[PDB]
Amino acid sequence: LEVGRNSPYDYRIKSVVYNPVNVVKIDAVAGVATHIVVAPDETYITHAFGDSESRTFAHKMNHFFVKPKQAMSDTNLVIVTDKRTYNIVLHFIGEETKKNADGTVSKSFIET
Amino acid sequence: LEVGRNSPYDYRIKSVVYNPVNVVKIDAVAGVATHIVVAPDETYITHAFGDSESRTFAHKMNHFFVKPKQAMSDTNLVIVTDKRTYNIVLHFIGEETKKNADGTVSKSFIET
Amino acid sequence: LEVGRNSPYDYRIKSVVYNPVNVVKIDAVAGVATHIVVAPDETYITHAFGDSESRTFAHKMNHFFVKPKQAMSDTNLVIVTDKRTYNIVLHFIGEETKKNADGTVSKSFIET
Amino acid sequence: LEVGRNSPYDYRIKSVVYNPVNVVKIDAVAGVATHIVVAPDETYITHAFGDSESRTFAHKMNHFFVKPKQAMSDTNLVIVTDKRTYNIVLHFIGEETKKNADGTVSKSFIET
Amino acid sequence: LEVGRNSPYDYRIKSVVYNPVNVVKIDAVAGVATHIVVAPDETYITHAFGDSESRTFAHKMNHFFVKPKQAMSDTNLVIVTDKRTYNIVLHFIGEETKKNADGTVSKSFIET
Amino acid sequence: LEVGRNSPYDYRIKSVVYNPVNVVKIDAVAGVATHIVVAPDETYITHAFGDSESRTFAHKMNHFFVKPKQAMSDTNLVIVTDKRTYNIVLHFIGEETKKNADGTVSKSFIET
Amino acid sequence: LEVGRNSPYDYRIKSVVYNPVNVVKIDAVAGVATHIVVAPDETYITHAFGDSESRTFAHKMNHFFVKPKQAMSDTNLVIVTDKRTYNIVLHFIGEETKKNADGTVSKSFIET
Amino acid sequence: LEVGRNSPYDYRIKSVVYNPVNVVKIDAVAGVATHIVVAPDETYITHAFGDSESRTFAHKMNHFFVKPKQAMSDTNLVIVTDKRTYNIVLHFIGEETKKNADGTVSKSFIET
Amino acid sequence: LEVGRNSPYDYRIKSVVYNPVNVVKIDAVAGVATHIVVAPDETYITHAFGDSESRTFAHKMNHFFVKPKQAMSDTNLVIVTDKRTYNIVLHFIGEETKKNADGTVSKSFIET
Amino acid sequence: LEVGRNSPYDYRIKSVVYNPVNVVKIDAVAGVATHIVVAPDETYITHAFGDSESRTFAHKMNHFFVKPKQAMSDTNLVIVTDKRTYNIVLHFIGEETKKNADGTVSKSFIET
Amino acid sequence: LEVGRNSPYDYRIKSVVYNPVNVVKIDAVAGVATHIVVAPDETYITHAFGDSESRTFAHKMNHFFVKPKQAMSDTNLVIVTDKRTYNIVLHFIGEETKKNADGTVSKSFIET
Amino acid sequence: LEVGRNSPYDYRIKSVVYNPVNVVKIDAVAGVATHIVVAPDETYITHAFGDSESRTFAHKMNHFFVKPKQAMSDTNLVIVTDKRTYNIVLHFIGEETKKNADGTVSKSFIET
Amino acid sequence: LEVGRNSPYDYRIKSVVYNPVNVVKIDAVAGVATHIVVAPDETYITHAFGDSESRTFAHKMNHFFVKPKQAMSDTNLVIVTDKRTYNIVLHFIGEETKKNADGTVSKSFIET
Amino acid sequence: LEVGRNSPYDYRIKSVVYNPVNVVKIDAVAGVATHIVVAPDETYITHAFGDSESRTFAHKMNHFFVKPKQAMSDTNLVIVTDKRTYNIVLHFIGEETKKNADGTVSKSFIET
Repeated sequence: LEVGRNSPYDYRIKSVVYNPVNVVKIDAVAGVATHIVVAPDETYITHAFGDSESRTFAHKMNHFFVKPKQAMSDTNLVIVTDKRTYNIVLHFIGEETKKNADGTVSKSFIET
Repeated sequence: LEVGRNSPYDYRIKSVVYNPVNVVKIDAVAGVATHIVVAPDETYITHAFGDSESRTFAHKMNHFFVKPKQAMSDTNLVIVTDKRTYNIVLHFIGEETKKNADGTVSKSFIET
Repeated sequence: LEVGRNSPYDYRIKSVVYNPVNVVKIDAVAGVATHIVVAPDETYITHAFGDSESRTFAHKMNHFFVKPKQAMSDTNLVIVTDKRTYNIVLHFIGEETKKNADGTVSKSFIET
Repeated sequence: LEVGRNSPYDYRIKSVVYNPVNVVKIDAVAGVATHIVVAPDETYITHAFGDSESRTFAHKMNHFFVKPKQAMSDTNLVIVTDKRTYNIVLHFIGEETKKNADGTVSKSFIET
Repeated sequence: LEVGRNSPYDYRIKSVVYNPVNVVKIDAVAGVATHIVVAPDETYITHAFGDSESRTFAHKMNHFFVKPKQAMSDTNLVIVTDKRTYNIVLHFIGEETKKNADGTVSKSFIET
Repeated sequence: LEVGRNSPYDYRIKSVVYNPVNVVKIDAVAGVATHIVVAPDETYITHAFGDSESRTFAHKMNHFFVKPKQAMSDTNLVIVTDKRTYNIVLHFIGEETKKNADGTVSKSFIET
Repeated sequence: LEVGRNSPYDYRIKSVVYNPVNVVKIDAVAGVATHIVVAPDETYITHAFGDSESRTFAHKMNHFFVKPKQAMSDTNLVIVTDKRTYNIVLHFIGEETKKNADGTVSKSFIET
Repeated sequence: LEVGRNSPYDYRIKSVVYNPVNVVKIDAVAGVATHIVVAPDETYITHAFGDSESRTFAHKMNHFFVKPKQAMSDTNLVIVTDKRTYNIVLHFIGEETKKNADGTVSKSFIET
Repeated sequence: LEVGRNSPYDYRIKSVVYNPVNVVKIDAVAGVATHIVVAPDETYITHAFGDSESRTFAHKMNHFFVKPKQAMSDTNLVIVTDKRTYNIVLHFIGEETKKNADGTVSKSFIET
Repeated sequence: LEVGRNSPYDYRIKSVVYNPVNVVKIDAVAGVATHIVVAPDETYITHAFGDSESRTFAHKMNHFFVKPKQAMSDTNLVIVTDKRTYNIVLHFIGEETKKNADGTVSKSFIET
Repeated sequence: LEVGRNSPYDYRIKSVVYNPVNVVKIDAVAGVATHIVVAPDETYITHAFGDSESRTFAHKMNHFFVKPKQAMSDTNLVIVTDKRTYNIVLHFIGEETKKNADGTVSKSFIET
Repeated sequence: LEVGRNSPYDYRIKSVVYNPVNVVKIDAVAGVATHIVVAPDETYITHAFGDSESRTFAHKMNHFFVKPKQAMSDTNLVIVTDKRTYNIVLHFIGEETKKNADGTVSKSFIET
Repeated sequence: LEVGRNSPYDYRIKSVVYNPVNVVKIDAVAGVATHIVVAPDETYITHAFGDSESRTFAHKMNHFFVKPKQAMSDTNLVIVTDKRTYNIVLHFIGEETKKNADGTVSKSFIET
Repeated sequence: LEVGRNSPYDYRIKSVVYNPVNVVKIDAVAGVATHIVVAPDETYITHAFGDSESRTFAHKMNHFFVKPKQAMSDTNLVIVTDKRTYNIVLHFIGEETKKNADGTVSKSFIET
């Protein structure tokens, strides 16, 4: 939506539709105060993800993973957010009867 | 009604009748603070649907589904609201003795 | 009475008698904050009917039904209020010893 | 008395005697906030009758009945108040030892 | 006494003696806020009688009865107060040992 | 004493002695807020007598009796107070050991 | 003492000695708020006597008795106070051991 | 002492010694608010004596006794105080062990 | 000391020594608010003596005794204080172990 | 020390040493609010002695003893304080283990 | 991020990407109020590490280790922060199911 | 120290060293509010000694002893303080394990 | 860091690196309000060490030891802080599992 | 340190190093509000020592001992503080495991 999403959505909206640049599909298991993830390069300001406070640590490339695992369920929360370029593919299917996490996303993210 | 419906109806009204553009038939199992869905392209502002906080996640087309399932009952809450164009067909028949959900709608939605 | 009836009657009054245009016979099982139904085309503002919050959903014609069923009794609360033209025929006979619902109405309704 | 009687009488008074036009004999089982019935054509403002909130519903003629039945007793509360012309004949004899309802009235009522 | 007696007497007084016009003998079983009965033609303002709230209902003549019966005792409370002319004859003898109701009155009453 | 005695005496005083006109002998069983009885013709203002609220009712002459009976004892409380002329003869002998009621009075009373 | 004695004495004093005119010997069983008895002709203001509220009632002459009897004892409280002329003879001997009532008085009393 | 002694002594003092005129020997059983007895002729103001409220009643001469008897003991409290001339002889011997009442007085008293 | 001693001593002091005129030896059993006894001729102001309120009563001479007896012990409290001339001889020996009353005094007292 | 010692010492001090005139040796069993004894001739102001309120009473000479005895012990508290000249010899030896009273004094005392 | 990170992250962000100079990878088991570690040379201000308050003590080189060990788990918290140059290699794998500590970092750090 | 020591020391100090004149060695068992002893000749102001309120009483010479004995122990508290010249020798050895009283003093004391 | 460290570190920081002059390695078991130790020569202000309040007492050289021993463990807390020159070598290894005290320091310290 | 140390140290500091004049080594068992001991010659102000309130009493020389013994342990607290010259040698070794008292001092002290 805006630069910094800064939003609990509350849930999905009038996602300001775009070309894939500014807006990214931040969604996947989320909630844990993520203003926006991706953009801007200025302070989102920052997010926790996975409704946890774990996140991956090794560096993939320049841009490099993070991956809170939420529950025991499949919780491949990635946010390769370095602030270089940026590729991540989320999916989600936890407690099968959930608040539909099923659909999965991918994020592109140029800052440039 | 208005641009942003912004309304709990309270229930159906003097729906400002139209050609199918601005006003859409948002109805179906609803309640969970949906100001308006569809229009405007400006902030409705946003809705939850299904009286839940689930919603579909895969992307259908540009404009792409969302589908909170309310109860266990037939709860095909769709709102393909991308903000491209827009096609969705709702129906509803849950707890058969309900607050008549029976009648079902369809939404058109050009923003253009 | 006025444009927007806006009234709990309290009960029937000096119904401003008319030709069938402005004033309509809103009556039938009612109570659930119906200001006026029918007219105006401007905000009545809106009504619930049937002392419920059910109402019919399919679209009859342009102008199209709504029908809260109040109790289990015969509760054919119709308000075909679209805001096109408008035809509905109410009747009422619930708990036979009631607050006389027996007499039944019909509503005409041109906005034009 | 006045235009709008607007009165709990408290009980019968110096009924401003007339020709049968303005003042009508509103009396019969009453109490339930009837300001005046009949006249004026302007807001009485309105009455309940029968110390109930039932009233007849079918339309007799233009001017047309209403008839709260008070108790189980003979309670032919009519007020054919349309605001056309107007004919009604009340009588009353409920719990035989009552607050004398025995005497019965008739109402004329031209607005013209 | 005055135009509108407007008085609980408290009990009988210096009844402003007259010719039978203005002052009438209102007395008989009374108490229930009768300002004055009879005169004036302007607002007494009004009375209940019989220490009840019953009163006769049929119309005798133009001027026409009212008759709260107080107790079971002989309680011929008449006030034929129409505001035409006016004839009534009260008497009283209830609980024989009472607050002497024995003596009985008659009321004349021209308004003219 | 004064025009309107207006007094609980407290008990007998310097009765302003007279010719029998203005001052009358109001005494006999009394107490029940009698300002003055008799004079003036203007508002005494009024009395109850007999320490009761009974009083005679028939009309003797123009001026005409009233007679609260106090107790069961001999309680011939008369006050023929019409405001014409005026004759009454009181006596008193109740509970023989009383607050001496024994002595009895007579009242004259011209207003003229 | 003064015109109106107006006094509880408290008890006997410097009785302003006189010729028998103004001051009278009011004494005898007393107490019950007697300002002065006798004089003046203006408001004493008034007395009760006998520490009671009985007093004689018949009229002796113009000036005429009053006689509260105090107790059962000899209590010939006279005050022939009319406000004509005036003769009374008191004596007193009640509960023989009393607050000496023994001595007895006489009152003269010209107003003239 | 002064004109009106006006004093509880508290007890005997610097009795302003005199010739027997102004000051008198008021003493004897006393206490009961006697300002002064005797003089002046103006308001002492007054005394009770005998620590009682009895006092003699017959008239001796012009000036004439009063005699509260205090206790059962010898209590010849005299105060012949008329306000003519004046002779009295007190003595005292009550409860033999008392607050010495033994010594006895006499009072002269010219006002002249 | 001063004119009016006016003092509880507290106890004996710098008795302003004199010739026997002004200051007198007031002492003996004392305490009961004696300001000064003897002098002045103006208000001491007055004393009680003997820590009692008894005092002698007969008149000795012009100047004449008073004699509260304090306890049962020898308590010849004299104060012949008339305010003529003045002779008294006190002594004291009560409860033999006392607050030494033993020593005894004499008082002279000219006022002249 | 000063004129009026006026002091609880608190205990012995820098006794302003002298010739025996002004300062005297007041000491011996003392305490009972003795400001100073002896001097001045003006108000010490006064003392009690002996921690009692006994003191001798006879007159020795002009200047003359006083002698509170404190306890049962040897308590020859003398203060011959007249305010003439003045001789006294104190000693002290009470409860042998005391607050050393042993040492004894003598007082001279000219006022002159 | 900034000079002094001064931040609880809250968790990893839009790490202002760099060349390895200013920003360092402070991460590893942390939390214990570390504003920033490394840079600036001005007051970070300072950190605790290891969520403890242990840290290594020997000096490695100029720049020299510190190493809080957090738990019993592998907790090689190094911060060779001298403020010379600076080399440290962290890794982390404690309670294997943790908040992913797995990924490990290295810090470069020139101040120059 | 100062003129009037006026001090609880608190304990020994920078005793302003002297020739033996002004400062004296006041010490020995002390405490009981001794400002200074000895000097000045002006108000120390005064001391108690011996932590008692005993002190010697006889007069040695002009300057003359005082000697509170503190406990049962050897407590030769002397202060020959007259304010002439002055010689005293204290020593102290009470409860052998004390707050060292052992060392003993001597006081010289010229005022001159 | 600063002149007076004045700091609880909180723990080790951006130790302002130096030549060994100003900053010293104060560390070793510490905590007990040591602002800085060593420098400055002006008020650190001062330290306790060893988290105790013991410290060595003999004088080594000019500059001379102090050595609180903390626990029973090896606690060679030295601070030879005289403020001459200055040599001390700390080490630490107490409760082997501690908050790493293991690493040990040495302090140089010229003030010059 | 300063003239008057005036300090609880808190413990040993940046003892302002000196030649042995001003600063002295006050230390040894101390605590009991010693501002400074030794210097200045002006008010330290004063000390207690030994954490007691004993101190030696005999005079050694001009300058002369004082010696609170603290506990039962070896507690040779000397402070020969006269304020002449001054020599004292402290040592300390009480409860062997103490807050190191072991090291012992010596004090020089010229005031000159």
